[PDB]
Amino acid sequence: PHRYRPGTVALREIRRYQKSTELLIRKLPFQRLVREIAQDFKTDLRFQSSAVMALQEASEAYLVALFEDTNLCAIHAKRVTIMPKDIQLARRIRGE
Amino acid sequence: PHRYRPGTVALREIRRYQKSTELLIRKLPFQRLVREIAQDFKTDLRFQSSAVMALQEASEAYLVALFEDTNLCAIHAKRVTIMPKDIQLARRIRGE
Amino acid sequence: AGNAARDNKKTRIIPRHLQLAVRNDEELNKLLGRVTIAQGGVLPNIQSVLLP
Amino acid sequence: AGNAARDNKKTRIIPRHLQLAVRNDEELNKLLGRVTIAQGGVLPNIQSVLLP
Amino acid sequence: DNIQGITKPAIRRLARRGGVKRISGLIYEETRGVLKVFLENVIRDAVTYTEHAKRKTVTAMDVVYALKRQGRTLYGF
DNA sequence: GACCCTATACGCGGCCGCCCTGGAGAATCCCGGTGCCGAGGCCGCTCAATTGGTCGTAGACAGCTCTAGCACCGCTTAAACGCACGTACGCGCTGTCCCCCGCGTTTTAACCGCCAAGGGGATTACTCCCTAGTCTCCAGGCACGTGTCAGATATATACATCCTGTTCTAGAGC
DNA sequence: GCTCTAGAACAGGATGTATATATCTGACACGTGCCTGGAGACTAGGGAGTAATCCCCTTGGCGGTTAAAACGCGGGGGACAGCGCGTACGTGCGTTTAAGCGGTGCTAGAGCTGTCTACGACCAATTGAGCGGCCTCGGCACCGGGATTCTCCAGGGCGGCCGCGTATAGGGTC
Repeated sequence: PHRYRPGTVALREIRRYQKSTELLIRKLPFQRLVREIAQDFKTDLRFQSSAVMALQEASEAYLVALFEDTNLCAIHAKRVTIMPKDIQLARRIRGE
Repeated sequence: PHRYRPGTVALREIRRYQKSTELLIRKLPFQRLVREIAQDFKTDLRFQSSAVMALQEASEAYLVALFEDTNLCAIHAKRVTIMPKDIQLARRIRGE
Repeated sequence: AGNAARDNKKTRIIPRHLQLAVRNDEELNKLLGRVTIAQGGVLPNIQSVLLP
Repeated sequence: AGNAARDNKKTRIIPRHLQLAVRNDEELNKLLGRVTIAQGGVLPNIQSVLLP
Repeated sequence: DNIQGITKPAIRRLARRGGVKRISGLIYEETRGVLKVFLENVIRDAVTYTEHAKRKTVTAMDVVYALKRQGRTLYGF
């Protein structure tokens, strides 16, 4: 049962997902979540495909940048595992 | 002689400098620093007193916010002291 | 700001009261998050781990 | 972007190449810092403590 | 020499206003450096604003516009 | 005063954890071959600009002038920077049991291929009521004078907390 | 059972922040003296509204297939702290020291005034390539094949610590 180390495949996935620009969240769940969020604002609202696409690109970019900031917070705290306190600190630093 | 524990004088200074809005940075050194910085861009450049005041207020508020983020990062790292790495992390998250 | 001045035992609004009014209320702090008020200072708050 | 494509050997400019070109130059990094580039990803940077 | 003109107790008071209990000894130089960088950016913007108006003195008004164009708007001026 | 025994530290040999090296399964890059769909080039053709003079003008401009910032004059009291004692901690190591990662399996919904189809963005023919411009002016509005009360600086004195002194009671020793 | 060490909590003294006037210069804001700027009201034609398709395109419906997510499972990783510590600030000081404030110019400079030349959308008109659409073509997507190396198990070299041999100074004895 050859098994790789818990942390080498992590770095390999980091390199793979940093080199590639393919999107990570599937389009259908993100579209459904966008419709769920928007149904509280406007009743019977339609989303064009390019609108959902752009929203997905922006959302993944924001999440990726926040993940780099939380990772930097983790290494700053002499740690490897990110925790929701890192996300809260990163949000509060930018005043979000 | 009377001795105070490390921290209560610090907390008292925190309180007394947070209730009042006095000018912590002295006028003359900040003015001299402003003239020194501006002399590299434009020679024989003047600064009215209200301009120096405004720049000093903006700088002091910015440095206070940066120190707040620095202390926030220090508490996130389970640390009481604030280190230059904390300032670097806060500026990197803030994109400065 | 007048409410903050009332908690400050004075009846004239001065910019520290305006800063306290802006930062205390959530929506005005969020609106003026990237906004700096001169002669205003900051909120008088102390972190939990700092107190003995 | 053409230089980044040369390092990648593709003869066509890709949004990844444009993102690499934007975020590699320092002046372009501070100019376009608050700017999102679609289908661009990020730089493959890994901290030294993470690498074995 | 005016970069060191600002004082260590001034930086301590600045951190006290920021709710910091204690300050490390090697952060004073880093705070001075980042303050120099911020002042350099704001002063460069104000110098460009002053030179655009055919003016030789940096008024307070274009300073608050220089700060506001950087997302750091100043009130009271 | 000299000889023998004994405790102590210095030098040397041995062992084991620490620090590395091949074999092999597997992730990733270069390459042989194909393709087809996206990118580059060409045919009309249709929509914004510039040359031929334009004119009220946004700007430019010499004399002036008017409020003021920089240079240094003694200082005066908030202060800062050099030094010593100590108690808050930063951060290398610490054992471990809970927390996260890595193949296996299933299942589970995402991506895809084609089509009805009904609500919705775009612009043409036409109209409308509401918006830029101009003539006159008057009540809302900007700048100078000044009384004084809200606020600023300050001494003295009261309630509140820190601390050192002291009294009392519990427990070990003879 | 008698004598005595030591921990523990209020008792009063020291010090800190804070209320209470005492007062004092200081600008808040009304009064006033104007004053400039939109309110009232034509003139009217340019942008917005209404429709009127119009299409178009995004929502939903038939699944098919399969990359991927959810299910625990197993061993390795490591996040959250307790102790000693030493080490780098916290907190006091005596000493600088340089920053805070005020009177008297002073001309650099920012407007400021009235004056002077150049300057850009339009008065009306193309026209030459921008772009929709069509033809062509080529380069990375796709499919495997193969090489290189990433990296986890299960064996070979290497230095620090402990035990032992031995030199040496101190003490006992005749």
